[PDB]
Amino acid sequence: KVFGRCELAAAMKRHGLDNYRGYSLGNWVCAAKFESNFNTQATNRNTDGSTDYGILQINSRWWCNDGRTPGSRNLCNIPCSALLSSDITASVNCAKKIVSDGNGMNAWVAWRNRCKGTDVQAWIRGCRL
Repeated sequence: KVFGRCELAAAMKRHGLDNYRGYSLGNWVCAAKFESNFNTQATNRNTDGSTDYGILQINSRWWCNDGRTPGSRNLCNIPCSALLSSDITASVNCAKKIVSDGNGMNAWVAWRNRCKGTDVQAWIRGCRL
């Protein structure tokens, strides 16, 4: 499923992402845009044998189990396929753990390169939250 910008913003605010760990909703919507382009089925293969899954591109080496990544940890304790669903619940719950793992939102490379230090409130413009 491909979310609309405000549609995703509403879903995220309901799951408690707004200002979570001091990161405004705009940061989360911006991260999702550049990580997966709002597509819940997005999967990207990394050259190290791991794969990023879903709307927030969560990694299979440390966060979810996909059964084919050497040295997997599965810290979110869920199969990576569950991060490819239409409802973002699983992805959000796992993202909450990742963000408080000592690196803030720097964990998401696309956020760091395209969202960090910018006017992120622009990502929630026109949305009725």
